[PDB]
Amino acid sequence: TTEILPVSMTKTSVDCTMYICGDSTECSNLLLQYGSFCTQLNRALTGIAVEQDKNTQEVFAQVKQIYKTPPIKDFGGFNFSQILPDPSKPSKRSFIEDLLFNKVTLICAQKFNGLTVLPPLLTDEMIAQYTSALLAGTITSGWTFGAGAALQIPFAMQMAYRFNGIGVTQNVLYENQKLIANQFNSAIGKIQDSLSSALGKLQDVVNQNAQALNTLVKQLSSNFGAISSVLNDILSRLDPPEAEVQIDRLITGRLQSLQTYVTQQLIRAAEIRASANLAATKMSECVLGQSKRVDFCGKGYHLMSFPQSAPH
Amino acid sequence: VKQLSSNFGAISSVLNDILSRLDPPEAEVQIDRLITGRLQSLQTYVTQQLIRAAEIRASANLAATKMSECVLGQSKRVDFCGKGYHLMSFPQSAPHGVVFLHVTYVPAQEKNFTTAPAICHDGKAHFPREGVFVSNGTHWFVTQRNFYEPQIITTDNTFVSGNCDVVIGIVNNTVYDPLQPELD
Amino acid sequence: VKQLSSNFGAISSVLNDILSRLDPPEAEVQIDRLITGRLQSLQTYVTQ
Amino acid sequence: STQDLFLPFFSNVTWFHAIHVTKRFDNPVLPFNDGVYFASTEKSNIIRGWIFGTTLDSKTQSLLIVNVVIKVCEFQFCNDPFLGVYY
Amino acid sequence: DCALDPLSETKCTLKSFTVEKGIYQTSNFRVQPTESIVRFPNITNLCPFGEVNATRFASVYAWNRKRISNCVADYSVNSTSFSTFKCYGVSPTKLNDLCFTNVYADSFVIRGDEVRQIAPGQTGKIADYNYKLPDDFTGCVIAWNSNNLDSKVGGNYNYLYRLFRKSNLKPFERDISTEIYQAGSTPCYFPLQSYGFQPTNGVGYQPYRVVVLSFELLHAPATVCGPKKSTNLVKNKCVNFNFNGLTGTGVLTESNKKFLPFQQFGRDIADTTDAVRDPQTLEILDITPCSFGGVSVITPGTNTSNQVAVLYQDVNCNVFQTRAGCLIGAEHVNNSYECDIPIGAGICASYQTSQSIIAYTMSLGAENSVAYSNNSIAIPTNFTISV
Ligand SMILES: *[C@@H]1O[C@H](CO)[C@@H](O)[C@H](O)[C@H]1NC(C)=O
Ligand SMILES: *[C@@H]1O[C@H](CO)[C@@H](O)[C@H](O)[C@H]1NC(C)=O
Ligand SMILES: *[C@@H]1O[C@H](CO)[C@@H](O)[C@H](O)[C@H]1NC(C)=O
Ligand SMILES: *[C@@H]1O[C@H](CO)[C@@H](O)[C@H](O)[C@H]1NC(C)=O
Ligand SMILES: *[C@@H]1O[C@H](CO)[C@@H](O)[C@H](O)[C@H]1NC(C)=O
Ligand SMILES: *[C@@H]1O[C@H](CO)[C@@H](O)[C@H](O)[C@H]1NC(C)=O
Ligand SMILES: *[C@@H]1O[C@H](CO)[C@@H](O)[C@H](O)[C@H]1NC(C)=O
Ligand SMILES: *[C@@H]1O[C@H](CO)[C@@H](O)[C@H](O)[C@H]1NC(C)=O
Ligand SMILES: *[C@@H]1O[C@H](CO)[C@@H](O)[C@H](O)[C@H]1NC(C)=O
Ligand SMILES: *[C@@H]1O[C@H](CO)[C@@H](O)[C@H](O)[C@H]1NC(C)=O
Ligand SMILES: *[C@@H]1O[C@H](CO)[C@@H](O)[C@H](O)[C@H]1NC(C)=O
Ligand SMILES: *[C@@H]1O[C@H](CO)[C@@H](O)[C@H](O)[C@H]1NC(C)=O
Repeated sequence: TTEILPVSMTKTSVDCTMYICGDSTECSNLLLQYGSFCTQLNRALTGIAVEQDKNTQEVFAQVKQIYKTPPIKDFGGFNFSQILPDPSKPSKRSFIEDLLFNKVTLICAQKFNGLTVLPPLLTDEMIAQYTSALLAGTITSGWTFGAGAALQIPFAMQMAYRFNGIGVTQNVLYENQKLIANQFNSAIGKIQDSLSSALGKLQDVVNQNAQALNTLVKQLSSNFGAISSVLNDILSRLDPPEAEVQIDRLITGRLQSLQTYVTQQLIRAAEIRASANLAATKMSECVLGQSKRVDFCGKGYHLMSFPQSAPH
Repeated sequence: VKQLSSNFGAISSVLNDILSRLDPPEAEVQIDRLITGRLQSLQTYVTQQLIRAAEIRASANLAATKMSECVLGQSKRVDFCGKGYHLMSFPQSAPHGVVFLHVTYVPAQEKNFTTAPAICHDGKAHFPREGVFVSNGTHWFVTQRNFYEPQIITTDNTFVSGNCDVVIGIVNNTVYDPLQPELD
Repeated sequence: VKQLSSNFGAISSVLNDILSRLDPPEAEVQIDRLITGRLQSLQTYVTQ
Repeated sequence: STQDLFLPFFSNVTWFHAIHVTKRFDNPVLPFNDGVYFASTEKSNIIRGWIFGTTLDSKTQSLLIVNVVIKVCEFQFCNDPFLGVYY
Repeated sequence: DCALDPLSETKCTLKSFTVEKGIYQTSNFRVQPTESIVRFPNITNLCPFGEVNATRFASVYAWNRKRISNCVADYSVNSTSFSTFKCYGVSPTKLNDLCFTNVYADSFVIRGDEVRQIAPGQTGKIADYNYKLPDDFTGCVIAWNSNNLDSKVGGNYNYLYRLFRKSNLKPFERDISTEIYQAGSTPCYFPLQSYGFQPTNGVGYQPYRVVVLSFELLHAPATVCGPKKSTNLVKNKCVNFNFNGLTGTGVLTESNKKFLPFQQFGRDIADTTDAVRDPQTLEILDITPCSFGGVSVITPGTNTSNQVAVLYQDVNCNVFQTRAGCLIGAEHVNNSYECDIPIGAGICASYQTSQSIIAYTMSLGAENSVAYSNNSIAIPTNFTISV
């Protein structure tokens, strides 16, 4: 059975004087009577972005080594061909990772009002490389590599050990090895099929962020009780001795919109941080070893887990 | 503190300056703009404080759980009370926080060795009670999982599960028995 | 609910009293003050 | 931090000479843009006059500063004003 | 200093003199527009105003309404002496910079004792029964006294007004209906009544020939463009522009959109310019503004050195181009290590072998392989206690 967890949102950025004001000077001066405000805003957004980087860095970096799959696939009949990466692929992402990546899916105009977007520190290739290293370490060493140096061990013997940790004596596995391998392979087939046709937890994040950014962009089209929602128009139509009040009303409105957006972004960042902490603990307890906590590494008695990457 | 000196669109940043240099019937506007600006700045500060306090509450509850499951007892949660196997813990105080000392057992030096699931003695399949079979090339031995402490496969170090055929990788070795030597 | 009796710099905390005593083209300013403060109250609430 | 008039570091400033002992004498009419900086290496108090204004043609109120009579009048200057003591 | 060098920028932003290794922020790059294209249709006509104290107007009850179209304006300049000149919603002294829309000059005469009665939000008999101004008005009120003509020797008896009207007046509507108004019950006062124009009394008794010059801006394809001639047309640069009064800034490229001949411009999602029709070439164009960019500065720690490599985030370009953007002042190497100063998209700068700043793709750690077999196991023999 699978479990789906967001780990990071998209790193956003905004520049006030480019957003509230723009190709103007008197607007910049009138805003300068607050400037600590927008320093706070840019500081908070920078903090959120670097926090997202640290968050992914924390979840996916558990191994101080990089482990490679041995070329011989003699794992006692378990077919791991689906989850190990395939070199023949153009990219270095395995079959189920790619099938996940496909199920989840304007930019310029948003870029043209200060809303620049930053890229993640780790590229998807690097993330898939971490997941592949974790898979190879788990398969080839059991759980010791999470608490020391990786130690070789036959996979059948490791599975017998993981049985020994729930109350089922080894002879059960050593007698039903073929049956267990068949059930495992059939289960992997079923899961790849059931995902081959959901992932709401990974798409609500993107949709929420897109909707918030769109709402900001829409905000510039309102008057906030001025004569026109265009600073250039009001400047070309009206004189400095009187346009200042309408301009100031426009700053007040747009600044309010930025403030609300930053507050909601902070709250959602805290939520994602909590979710990623949960994901990190699930990683360190389920992947890097067997856990006896009920309903914390699956649904039932737990044996082992394999992590797969995803978009965000 | 810095937010006080800013004008917020009013002509000056001191209420005394406003009330002196201007008539209240025409200075109420400056007063009101300054009041609104300072209120909204205070609102932003309070919201920042609330979010920071929420984060600190999360960290504090994590620290409490770490104390109750690392200090007041050993924990089996891999990598929750250190990096390695956990033995015991030591808390220390700190300014606005706590600092822990996790005492983690870690094995360093390992050999090779060639292994097999079971032992075929007399047509009986012998499986280790709690240990693992290793081979020293010359013989087979049962040892504990984390230390090479090799011992003789006796009948109390193993248990039987029927015939040798079903298991794959079962090797043919003798199993020593105490009773027969003692009988005479 | 108690952030309805506030004036927000306006003369009447009731829109009825604003409209029945003041002309639309000189009452937008009173409406503007009232609406700004009521929106601010909503913003504080939803954040909490 | 401040927001005022300052000399940008490593400024390409002008250097004037008055060396006669060779036959160099020119202290031209320097316009006063906002802020002027003055570093002087002297031995004998060589600089003597400081005239400031816009036209200085007895057609506007003009400033007269020297090393201390400071008269704001409407002065009619000549083509090249200089001073001089005799030995 | 705060802005002479990137180091100065960092020190001024952080308010410190020893800057630690990392990446820090400063202002953002802006591409300044090189020139400004001026576009305007070739409008030769000049609007008539000497006819609009020429000889005679109408009164306020039936006020002279006139249209203006396809001509140029000029307020510096055939005319009449002017006591007052006032323009609501728009600067009176900035008018010739625009291309107006639907210009209407509202002409009549009115007594000097009621000059102040005409404004957007006035009340009283005049502004309620004879004329009416909307409350969102946009136009100019131009007034000047006329006693040369409209105050006769025996007094003027050519102009009339309505005293009291059963119904109010719609904004911009004329009242030309004369009837005995029923003041009480018992169905039947005459409305139209002569004024008191005589040059024998105070100036308020005099008529004031007042023209209300209302107008619109940028509502429909406009042809009331002011006296500014167009300029030539340049493309593919960050430029300024203007069209029929509109202003702006960006880069003008080719277009691919079809339009209908009753519109002017194209708006995007954020309600701002997306495409434009030239007023002379009558062709379609696209707008892509040039204001973009993010600036980042890298230092190895002021304690060590002072050579710094500036990063530009969304700028196409030791000038190295990256997914993170335009990086200037870094020696790109193939040799991969752990991250030292994180950049973005898997790049990290570092101060290594004088020595300089190198940018590279990070490493993920040492790469090894587990000697997996189905008949081998590694058993530890020693421990380490790690606190
Ligand atoms: C795993 O199953 C796939 C599905 O076709 C098959 O192609 C592959 O040969 C199998 N691998 C092993 C090791 O049997
Ligand atoms: C011991 O030798 C075997 C066979 O070459 C090998 O598989 C195993 O990795 C070696 N173990 C160690 C860690 O020395
Ligand atoms: C057992 O193996 C170790 C390590 O290879 C070796 O040093 C030792 O001599 C071996 N002993 C026997 C009984 O072969
Ligand atoms: C491992 O697999 C090979 C090939 O199937 C077999 O020869 C060998 O006996 C197996 N070893 C063990 C102990 O599982
Ligand atoms: C053990 O003995 C049985 C019966 O002779 C034989 O089938 C099996 O292959 C032997 N196994 C080994 C590991 O020698
Ligand atoms: C400005 O500075 C440069 C420094 O190389 C120098 O060569 C030049 O003569 C200076 N003068 C000017 C042109 O301002
Ligand atoms: C105005 O003059 C320009 C340049 O000769 C010409 O291209 C344009 O067609 C003329 N007419 C209009 C539509 O303004
Ligand atoms: C008409 O124009 C002339 C000069 O162009 C000026 O002297 C005169 O005052 C204007 N006439 C009127 C009646 O305003
Ligand atoms: C950093 O500063 C310390 C003194 O505070 C000094 O001892 C050390 O050499 C410095 N290292 C460098 C040059 O970065
Ligand atoms: C701009 O981008 C293209 C992408 O193919 C690149 O080849 C070119 O070097 C870049 N530089 C510029 C400014 O032309
Ligand atoms: C390596 O660095 C050089 C610049 O030193 C660059 O030209 C080249 O494209 C990079 N890639 C490789 C792997 O050659
Ligand atoms: C194990 O490592 C420790 C390091 O403190 C060392 O003192 C000890 O002698 C080593 N023991 C063996 C079995 O080599």
